[PDB]
Amino acid sequence: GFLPHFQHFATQAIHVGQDPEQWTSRAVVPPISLSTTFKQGGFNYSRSGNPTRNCLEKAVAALDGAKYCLAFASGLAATVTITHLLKAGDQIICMDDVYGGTNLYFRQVASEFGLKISFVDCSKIKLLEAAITPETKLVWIETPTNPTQKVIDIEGCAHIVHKHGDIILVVDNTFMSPYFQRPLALGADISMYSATKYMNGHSDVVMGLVSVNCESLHNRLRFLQNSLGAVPSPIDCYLCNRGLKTLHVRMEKHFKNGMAVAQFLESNPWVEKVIYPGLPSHPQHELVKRQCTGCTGMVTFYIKGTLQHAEIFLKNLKLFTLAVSLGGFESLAELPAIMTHASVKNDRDVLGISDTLIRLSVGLEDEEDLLEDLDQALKAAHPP
Amino acid sequence: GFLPHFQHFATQAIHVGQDPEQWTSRAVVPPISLSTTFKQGSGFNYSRSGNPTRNCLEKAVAALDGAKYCLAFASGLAATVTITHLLKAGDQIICMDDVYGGTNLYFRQVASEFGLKISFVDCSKIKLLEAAITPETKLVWIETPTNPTQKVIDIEGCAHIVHKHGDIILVVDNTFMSPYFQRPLALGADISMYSATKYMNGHSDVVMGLVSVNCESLHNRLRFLQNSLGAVPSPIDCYLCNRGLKTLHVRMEKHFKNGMAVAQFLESNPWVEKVIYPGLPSHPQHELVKRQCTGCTGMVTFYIKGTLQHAEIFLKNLKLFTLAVSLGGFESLAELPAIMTHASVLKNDRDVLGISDTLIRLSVGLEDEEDLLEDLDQALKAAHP
Amino acid sequence: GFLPHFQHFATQAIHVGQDPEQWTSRAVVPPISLSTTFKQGAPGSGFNYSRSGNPTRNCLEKAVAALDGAKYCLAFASGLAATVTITHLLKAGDQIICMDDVYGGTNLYFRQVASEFGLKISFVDCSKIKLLEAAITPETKLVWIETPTNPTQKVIDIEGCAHIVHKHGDIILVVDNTFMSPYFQRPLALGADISMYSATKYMNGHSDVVMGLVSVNCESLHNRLRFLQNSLGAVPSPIDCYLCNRGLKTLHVRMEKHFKNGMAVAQFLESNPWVEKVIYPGLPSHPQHELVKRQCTGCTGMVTFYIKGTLQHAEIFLKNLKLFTLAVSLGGFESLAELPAIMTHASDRDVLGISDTLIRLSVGLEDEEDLLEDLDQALKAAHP
Amino acid sequence: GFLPHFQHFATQAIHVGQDPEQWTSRAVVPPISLSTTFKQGSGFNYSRSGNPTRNCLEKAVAALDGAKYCLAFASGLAATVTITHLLKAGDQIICMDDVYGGTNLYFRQVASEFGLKISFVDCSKIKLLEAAITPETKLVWIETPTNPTQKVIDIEGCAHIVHKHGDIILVVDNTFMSPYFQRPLALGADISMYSATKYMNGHSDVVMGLVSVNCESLHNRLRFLQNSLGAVPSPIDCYLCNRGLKTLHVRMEKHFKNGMAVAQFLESNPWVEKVIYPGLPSHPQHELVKRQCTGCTGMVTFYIKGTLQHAEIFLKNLKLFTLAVSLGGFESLAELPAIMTHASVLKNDRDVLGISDTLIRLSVGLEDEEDLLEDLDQALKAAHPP
Ligand SMILES: *[C@H](N[C@@H](CCSC)C(=O)O)c1c(COP(=O)(O)O)cnc(C)c1O
Ligand code: MET
Repeated sequence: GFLPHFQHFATQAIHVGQDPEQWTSRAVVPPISLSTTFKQGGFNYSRSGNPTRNCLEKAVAALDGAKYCLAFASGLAATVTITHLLKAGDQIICMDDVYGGTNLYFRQVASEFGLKISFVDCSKIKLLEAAITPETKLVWIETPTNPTQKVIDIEGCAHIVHKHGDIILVVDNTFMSPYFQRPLALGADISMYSATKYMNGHSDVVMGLVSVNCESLHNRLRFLQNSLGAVPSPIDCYLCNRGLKTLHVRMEKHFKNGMAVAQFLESNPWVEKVIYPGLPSHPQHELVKRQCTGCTGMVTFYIKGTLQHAEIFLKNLKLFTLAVSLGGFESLAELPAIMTHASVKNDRDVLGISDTLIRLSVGLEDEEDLLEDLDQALKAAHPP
Repeated sequence: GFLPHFQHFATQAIHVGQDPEQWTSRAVVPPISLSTTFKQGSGFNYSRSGNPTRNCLEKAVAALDGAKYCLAFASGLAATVTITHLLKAGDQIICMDDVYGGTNLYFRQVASEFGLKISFVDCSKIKLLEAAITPETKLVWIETPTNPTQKVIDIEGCAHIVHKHGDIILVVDNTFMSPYFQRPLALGADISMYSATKYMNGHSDVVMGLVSVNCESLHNRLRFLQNSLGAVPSPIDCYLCNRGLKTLHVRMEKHFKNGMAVAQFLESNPWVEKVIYPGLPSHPQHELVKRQCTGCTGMVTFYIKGTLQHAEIFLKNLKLFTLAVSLGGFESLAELPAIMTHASVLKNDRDVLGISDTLIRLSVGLEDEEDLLEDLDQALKAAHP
Repeated sequence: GFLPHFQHFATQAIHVGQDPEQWTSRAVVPPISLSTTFKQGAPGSGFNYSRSGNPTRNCLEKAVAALDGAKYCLAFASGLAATVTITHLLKAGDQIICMDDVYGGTNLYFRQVASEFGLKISFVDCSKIKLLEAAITPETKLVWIETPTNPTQKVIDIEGCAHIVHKHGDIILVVDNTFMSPYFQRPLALGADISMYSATKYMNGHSDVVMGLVSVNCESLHNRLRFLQNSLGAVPSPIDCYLCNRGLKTLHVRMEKHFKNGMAVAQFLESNPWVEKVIYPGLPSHPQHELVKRQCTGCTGMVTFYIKGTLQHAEIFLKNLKLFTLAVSLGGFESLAELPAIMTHASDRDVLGISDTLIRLSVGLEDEEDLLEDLDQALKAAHP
Repeated sequence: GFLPHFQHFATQAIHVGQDPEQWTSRAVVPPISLSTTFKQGSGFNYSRSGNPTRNCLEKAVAALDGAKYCLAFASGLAATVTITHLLKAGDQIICMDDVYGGTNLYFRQVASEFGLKISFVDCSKIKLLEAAITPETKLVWIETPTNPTQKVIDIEGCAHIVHKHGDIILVVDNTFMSPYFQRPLALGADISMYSATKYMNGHSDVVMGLVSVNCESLHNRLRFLQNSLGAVPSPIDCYLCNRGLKTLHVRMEKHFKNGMAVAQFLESNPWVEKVIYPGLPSHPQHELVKRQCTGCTGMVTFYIKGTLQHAEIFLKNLKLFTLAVSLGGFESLAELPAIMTHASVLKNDRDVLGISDTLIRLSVGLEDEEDLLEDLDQALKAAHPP
């Protein structure tokens, strides 16, 4: 009962921006144009625009259902560039469980330059409307959140935010990818990604992506892409565009493997709790089906016992690799308390990042091998 | 009578950061590590925070600058934006009046929107600079020689004045000279910054910024902002820039020889109004250039005789110089700053700075000297038959 | 009723050769080592020269070997370079038996080049038991077969061929496995001595690497091939090795999609009133369909068919394709179409069945319904 | 008193093949086209047969060789193997007696298995070359200077002798000199061949071969074998090599200056038995070098005094020179050919050629001269303390 799959997604991922008539050679794959500058006697300077990045941006825009897309050197760089749309005296409302890097940037950096940052549980209408002031210019939401996967009603959020006037709604769509969730179709003003994760999907490109429909909002972002210069390499653009060509077949396998991993973990006697949007046990599972076409490979769970049991489990994994990041073809496992949020503690506790919290990025390996790896590692821990 | 060349520069450019013992394979050239993440269970954890190929580049650039530390960024502008994030609302920035257009545009139209106060002053003179310094001043941004009129600033004199007033950061954008010819950190600057897009990489195929620093606390704050703002370069671009660094010494020497020859030809040409080249005795700060530099680059600025259209006729008659923006590559480029690069500086400021309708900026490349002179010769005769 | 899918294929494609412990950084993705040379003889046996061996190529070769069910694999600069290197295993006076309808480049090399250096070349229809064994002489040292053939997709009983060849002693059987990929067919498990690929096609799968691959089990045969890899030097770039190894990580989900799209296209074409004949191994109408099911786990996206009418109708159809792109090569994510008479086999040849109405499709990963519509409207343009 | 430097070399290395008008974007640097195939209707059809980035490189190298055509290959050895496929069973190949070990091994152990007869001749005395030519001779393969003893061959004299015997191809492996210092095609050679892995790319990060030719029929035969045998380079490698070419002139001049200083330091060093450097007056063909070359490279060969023990102590004590094979990069390398790069040459031919236990080959890089001399000084003193 998910939202129907987006039409022409695979076709557009392979063809949009890739027109061979763009090149004198009529190459079916766009060349990698490294050149920093161009003869005048189109393009003038690589930072302002270059063929390989433009092809990628055009492709991503179609996959987001957007008119425009802007590529950046990283997801955080995309976040920083979006925030430069504002001015001193503006207010930002940010979700209380956003990605750690987003939280850190708003709290310790953006707040230094006349921007007021308010962290709100945007799952509650009373708290979001109470936080909106005439100074509110930006609402930053992520869904599902990293790493506890709280889910936000995007269209409900947009309705609340957009009756208050001149407010931009950003959805960090990193966990879902545009194959499973289209925030712009749901009322968001900006669909933002860490392409470092699923979009590229091959664990070899750091990149951010920002898709938009509004004309003035696009021009303001395009100005900051060139003027701040947090631009991606044309080679990274090529590699990310290459990764996009398999996004549909990758994400479907992430869905299949992720669901199987989540169901196996939830029935495992050494697992205390599982958080996976595809499971009926997820508190927002019905909302997930209303606003998504499927689910990703990110599976979050709590192991029974203590930190010692989480450590024994993690150290006995042989296929899941103990590492940060996510969204690649390879399965990863991570303990957020020691690996990402090691500096955070009191905010950990309200957000549930405990000693037994484990986040899995379920990859594309054979399902039976992933389940077996989890099975033997959990038996090694065998907590009470 | 230039400063003696920096000792061991070529040796360090080829070897620093490149130690084969870093790799299990003992590869003589560092591998390109694209991996975004690293197995744990010590060293690296996430590519944006640090990765082998970038760290090798940063170590090499730091040595070339005489620096303890270096940070690589996605572009020169990204390096500028990251440096400016060191400050806070209420701080003042002093910027050189003749600066790269993108630097001027960023400070004037973006940074000023976030509680930062911006003052543009001619930092070649002390009366105007000290009049601009306020208790809120936290950053002084200079370029020398400036882009594009190539005004030269006494770096050590500027640093001494800036460092009397307490906790103020002096950045020298050293893009035009490269660390082979000028070491701002040896002259008292706090930061030596580059658009590595130009000479550092030198091959017109990498957009990148570089920031070298000595102060420990300044490095820790910049390193925090490199990871937290995420304006990081591709590991492949890092490899390509580090590859370009291996020929920086022989490239810059050829830029110097070709640049000097072009400047002398232009200065004796009957169709050239004025030449601005730090290597010529006619440059107003030539003696200062010899005291703070070991040589000069291929950037040649001159004013053509006649009007705006004579400058255009000259530019469109070139057959070896290519009409394009950017600089510092192996290929010779020509450009009219008023309409092409510093078109983002307001017109009133460009007239005060001498960025007129006849000012032309050359990036003299590594081609045969005779071919470059002949291209300039025939193009100038076409503009004035 | 196909062969069961090869176990652990997806897991091995992602993990074999990719061990993070190989690198001091413990990178989860192998770095690209461009270095031509390596420091020797330091205190405390390693690589010495890139052509002889380098980390990125060695990682690729180990991955491909596992995917082929092989002990060893050697990578080359192209599929043809792999073919030429294999032929250098022989000496003047040896005989080569080659299939009468191999890939044109294979045919051209044997006929016009190899025959000039003391090698006797015999072209035999290896689909016939008595024709193959009658051609074998005491001088026969190499039997080269391709299945299915390019482009008419004739299918050869690999195990039957190997059994017949290996009764006669010291003869090498090579199977060019380009059309099927190791995901759908394992010639070494069926008795072949060498499984050879143009990785330019499915193996890389992203139309941006030219490469050959050679997998083998026999120890002496591997040492002889390894000597020729270094001594002839037709080696691939380490960057290309990285790109091909990257493409391997999605081979299973790509090939599964090629199978599903290819089956739908082939089935659609066979019921189309303007198609004379369809040749697709997955269809029951294929003359060796039961044999395909016995020696393969599935089928690829290569669909061969004959259009009704004349050469002009074939041209009108190809001209009207909007999604399929008119170009040579195959095995990429994008759909391609080709008329072998004008494009590849131009320099009768009806004896092999490449007529004016022969069209070869490489069905890509686009949305199935978009591909079927493209074929439908293009076929209606011909014969209106 | 060398030949005058070739006119427009630097200009052409930077501009030939790099015309921005080739690309719709007008990029000043040619894009890297990885695409294996091309949409059909007027140029490319399949990457192995030809692709934009490789074609740009080939045009650039051709101009630098003073040639009409150039063909790029996956390695220097692949270029050698492709050239040899021009022949047929029954043909004879004459090869210089001192060549790169891999060249020697390929002809001796592989090409000889396919009806080709291989003769190793000291072509430095072109009297022995004329005695070796038979009606079956179709290919004469020389290197000058040779790897690693750096014997020098009169290319023009060699070409005159080879070409009066009719239809014989003369190849000069120009790897050690690069086209900046030597143009074999201008001296009568039919083919100028390189391991671009060395000086041409110059950055120790590309394995590649290059083949430049003027003859029309010879080019068509080579172009056919480039496509039909498929030993082609990656378009990315082509881009990297073309990038390296843009500094070839300034690199080679520094190799010349550093190589001369290293060679002079070694020759006056009391612990060095003999130095072989084409730029030194002591080189037996030094005057011939000045008549067919515009300068000299960084390859310096010498014999250390003493025994194998001293050669090992010297090599293990170097701090800047890296003990490794290959050459022509920005970094200085040192190597013992008898055990490392010419261990594949039979021991008997090794002693006859002077590839002994005390023979050391240096690839002098672009580091600061005084640092290079210091490293050699202390390492030689480690083998022979004062
Ligand atoms: C390259 N010779 C190198 C290779 C080292 S192998 C132990 C050396 O150090 O001597 C070379 C070649 C071969 O070209 P490739 O690109 O295939 O390596 C050919 N000709 C000469 C003169 C060489 O030096
Ligand atoms: C530890 S810095 C990188 C964090 C990474 N994006 C993650 O959430 O796993």
